[PDB]
Amino acid sequence: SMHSDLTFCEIILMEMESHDAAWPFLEPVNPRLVSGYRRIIKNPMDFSTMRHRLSRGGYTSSEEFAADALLVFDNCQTFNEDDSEVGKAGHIMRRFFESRWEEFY
Ligand SMILES: CC(=O)c1c(C)[nH]c(-c2csc(N3CCNCC3)n2)c1C1CCCC1
Ligand SMILES: CC(=O)c1c(C)[nH]c(-c2csc(N3CCNCC3)n2)c1C1CCCC1
Repeated sequence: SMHSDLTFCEIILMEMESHDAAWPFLEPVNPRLVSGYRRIIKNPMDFSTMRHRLSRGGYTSSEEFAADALLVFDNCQTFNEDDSEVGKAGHIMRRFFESRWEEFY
């Protein structure tokens, strides 16, 4: 299970999931809603997957957690146009994450 030293990451993830721009990223990108995603995106990532990995002890370090968060946003800017709703959401959430992270780093 998660080590207590990573509780600040747990909270950051919780706060990201509650964000108004979080809706595209709560669950894995859904093939029922869009085609060709995993054709392009080699390592999908989403907040639910991160939440379970963190809670079960699958992140040894905060940097691995941060790498998966940045992966959510990097995938988003890879697949989506910047002026699409999901693309704009990704830019918002990246700013939110980096501002939360810099309180600690
Ligand atoms: C391709 C992509 O990068 C997406 C991300 C990170 N997210 C969502 C997305 C859009 S709508 C939504 N959801 C609300 C309903 N319940 C399931 C989740 N996710 C997408 C696409 C799926 C449809 C078109 C955009
Ligand atoms: C329900 C669903 O599977 C969706 C798909 C295929 N696409 C969008 C989608 C793309 S953009 C957008 N919104 C802009 C206008 N009003 C607020 C929400 N919803 C959704 C929902 C997720 C919550 C909102 C609808």
